[PDB]
Amino acid sequence: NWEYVMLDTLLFNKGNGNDEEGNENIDDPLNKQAQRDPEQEQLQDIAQLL
Amino acid sequence: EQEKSNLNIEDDGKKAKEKEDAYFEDITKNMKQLKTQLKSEYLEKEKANIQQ
Amino acid sequence: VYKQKIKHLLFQNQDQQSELKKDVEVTLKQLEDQHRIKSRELKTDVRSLKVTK
Amino acid sequence: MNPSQTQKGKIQIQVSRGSIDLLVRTMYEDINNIKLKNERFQKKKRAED
Amino acid sequence: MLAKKLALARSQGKPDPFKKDEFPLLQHIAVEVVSQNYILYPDLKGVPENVRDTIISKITTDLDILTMAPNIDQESFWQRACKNRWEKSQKSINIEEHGRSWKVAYLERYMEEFLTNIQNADDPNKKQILQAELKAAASWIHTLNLQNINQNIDIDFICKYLPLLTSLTLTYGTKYSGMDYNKQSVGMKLSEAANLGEAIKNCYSLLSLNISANMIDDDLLRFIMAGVNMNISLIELNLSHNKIEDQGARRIAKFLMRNEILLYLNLGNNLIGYEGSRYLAQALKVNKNLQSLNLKLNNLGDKAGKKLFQDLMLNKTLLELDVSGNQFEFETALKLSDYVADSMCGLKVLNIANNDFNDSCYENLKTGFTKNYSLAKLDLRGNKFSKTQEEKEQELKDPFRMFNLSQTEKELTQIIIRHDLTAQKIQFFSESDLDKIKQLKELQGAKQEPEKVIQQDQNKE
Amino acid sequence: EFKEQENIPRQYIENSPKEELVLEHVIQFKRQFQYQLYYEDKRDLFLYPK
Amino acid sequence: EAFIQMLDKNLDEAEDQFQIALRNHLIHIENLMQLQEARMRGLAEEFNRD
Repeated sequence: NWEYVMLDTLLFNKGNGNDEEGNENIDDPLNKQAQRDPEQEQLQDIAQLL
Repeated sequence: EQEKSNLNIEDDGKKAKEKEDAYFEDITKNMKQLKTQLKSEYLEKEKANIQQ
Repeated sequence: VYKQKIKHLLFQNQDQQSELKKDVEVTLKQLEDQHRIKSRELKTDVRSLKVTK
Repeated sequence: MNPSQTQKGKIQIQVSRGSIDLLVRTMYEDINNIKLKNERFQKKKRAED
Repeated sequence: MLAKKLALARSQGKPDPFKKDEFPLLQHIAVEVVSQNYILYPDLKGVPENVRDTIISKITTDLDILTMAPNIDQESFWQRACKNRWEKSQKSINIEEHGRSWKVAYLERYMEEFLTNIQNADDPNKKQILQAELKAAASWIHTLNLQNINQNIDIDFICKYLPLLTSLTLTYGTKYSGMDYNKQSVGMKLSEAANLGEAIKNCYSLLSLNISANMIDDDLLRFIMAGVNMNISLIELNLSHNKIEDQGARRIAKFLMRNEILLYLNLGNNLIGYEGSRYLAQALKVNKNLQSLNLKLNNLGDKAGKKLFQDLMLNKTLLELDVSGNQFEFETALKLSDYVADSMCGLKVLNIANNDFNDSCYENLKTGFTKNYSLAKLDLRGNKFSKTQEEKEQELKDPFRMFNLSQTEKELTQIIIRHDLTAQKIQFFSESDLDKIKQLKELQGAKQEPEKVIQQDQNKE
Repeated sequence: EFKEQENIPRQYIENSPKEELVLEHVIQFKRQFQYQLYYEDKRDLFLYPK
Repeated sequence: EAFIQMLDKNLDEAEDQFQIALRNHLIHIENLMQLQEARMRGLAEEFNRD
C-alpha cells in the first residue's frame, strides 16, 4: 500500500542491540562461527545507503 | 631475472593494495559501529527522555 | 657486444619492472583516493548527525 | 572545564609531531649509504686508474 | 540504413515493426558520421558545439596530432588518447605533471616519442611534419622528455618553432645499447652539443636546462655556453651524469659573474676539483642569484670545499648546498660549522654526507649547527663518526642497516631538529622524551590498577 | 526580499556534496517510481521545493 | 705489451660498463627513493588531513 523513497540503516543496525539480559552462562563461544553472508555484505557495500 | 623482478613487483603491489583495503575496511567498519551508535541510539535516547 | 646487450636488455627488464611498479603505484593511489573520499563523506555524516544527537 | 578538553587539538598536534619525527628518522636511517659507497668507490677507481 | 528495413517491412504487409519511438534522427546520422570521420570536420564548422563535443569524445583515442591538437579542444578525447596509446604502456600519464591538462600532456608525449624515435631526424618529409606539428602545438607544448637520443636532432630548430618551451631535458645516448656497443653513439657529440647551445641561444622562453647523463666534457660545456651567453631566460642548469672538468667549472664561474638570473646549478657527478670549486667560490663571491648548488660525485677535496665555504661566507645567497661526494674531513667540518653557525648563513638545506668527517668533526660541526638556526634539512649519513658496538651489531645483522646513522649523527641531526622546531613553533620529542612518556603512561596504568580493586572490595558487606 | 538580503545564510544558497547526493538519489527514485507507475495519475509528491 | 695495453684499455671499457651500470643503478635507487618519498608524503597528508 505504501512505499519508501529512501534507504536507511536503523533496521539492519538495531538487530544487535538485544544484549540486555546478559548475566548468565558463558558457554563455549567458538561454536558461534555462523557464515557471514557474502551476498548481504556485497549488497550493503554496493547499495550504500543514501 | 626479469620475470622474477616483475612478479616481485606484482606481488608487492598486491600486498600493498590488500593492506590498504584492510586499512579502509577496518576504519570504515569502526566508524560504521559508531554511526550505528548515532541513529539507533538517537531513537533509544528519545525513548529514554520520554520515560524520564 | 653480448655483455652490452645484457646491460641493455636489462634496459628491457628495467623498463617492464618500472611499468609494473608505476602501475602498482597508480592502482594504490587511486584505491587510497576512493577510500579517503569515502572516509570524508563518512566524516561529514558524523559531523552532521551527531549535531542532531 | 578540562584544559585537555579545550586543547585536544594541541595534544594531537604534538602526537602527530612525534609520529612525523619517528617516520622521518625511520626513513632517514634507511635512505642512503650504498650511494656513499658507490660514489666513494667511483672516486677510488678514478684515482686508481 | 533504416530505409531498407522500412521498405522490407512495408513490402510484406506485416504490422509496422517501426514503432514511432524507434527512429534515430538526421541529426543522429550526421553526428555518428562526423564522429567516425572527425578529420572531415576537425574544427566542426557549421555544426552545434554539442555535436562537436559528441563527435570529439566519440573519436578513437589514436587520432593524428596535427588534426587533434588545433582542432580538438576536448580534454576527454585528449585523455582517452593518452591512455589508450599509453594506458598499458610502460610510461604512465599523470595529470599533475602537465599543468592539470591532458591535451598538452598528450601533445608533449607525442613530441617526445617523435624526437626520441626520429629515424634520420633530418628527413625533409619529417621536417615538414615536424614544422606542422610545432605550429599546431606551439602554444600548447612547453617541455619535452627525450630519452637516449640516438641521432643528432636539431635542438635549435626544434626550439625555433615552440615559443612556449620552458623546461628542456636532453640525454643523448643509445636507447638501444644492445647489439652494438659504441661509446660515441651514447651522449651528445660535437654537433649535438653545438646544436643544443644554438637552441639555448635562440630560445627565449626556456627556464630550465637539464643536459645531464650526456657525459658532457669541457668542450661540450663550452659549446653549449657559447649560445647560452646570449640567452636571457635560463634559471636552472643541470649537468650531472657527465664529465665536465675544471675548465668547464671556470667557464661556469665566468657565466655566473656575467649573469644574474641563474638560480639552480647542478654540477655534480663531474670532474670539478680543487681549483674548479675555487673558481666556483670566486664566482659566488660576487654572485647574488644562485640559490641551490650541487657538486656531489665531484672531486673537489677538502681544500676545494674550504675555498668554496670561505667564499660562501661573503656569498650569502646560498640556500641549498649539496657538497656530498667530495670527501671532506676535519678542517672542512670546522669551516662548514663556522659558516653555518654564522648568523648570516642563509643556507637552508645542506647535504654534506658522502664526506670523511670524523669524531673531531663532531664537536666543530655540532657547535656550528647549534649556533646556526637557519638550516632546515641536513645530510650526514654514512660518515665515519665513531659508532657504538650496538650500531655495529645492527649493521652486521642487517646489511641495509649500514644505512643506519650512528648515534652521534643522530644527535647532530636532532640538534638542527630542535632548531627548526623552535623556528616553526613545534615541540621536539626526543627519544628519551618519548621513552619517558611511555613509561609515565605505563606507571599511570599501574597506579590506576589497584584503585579499582580497592573500590570493588568495599561492596561485599 | 530574503533573497535580496545582502547576507543570506549559505544554507539557503547551495547544495552540499551529501545534500546533492541525496537529491540525485531521490530524483532517481522518483524516476524509477514513474517508470514503474507510468499509468497511475502523477501525484505531485512535493519533495524538492525552492 | 700491446696485448697488455689491451688488458688495460679493454678492461677500461669493461670497468666503464661496470661503473656505468653502477651509475644507472644509482639512478634507479635515487628515482625509487623519490617515489617512496612521494608515497610517504601522501601518507603524511592523509595523517594531517585526518
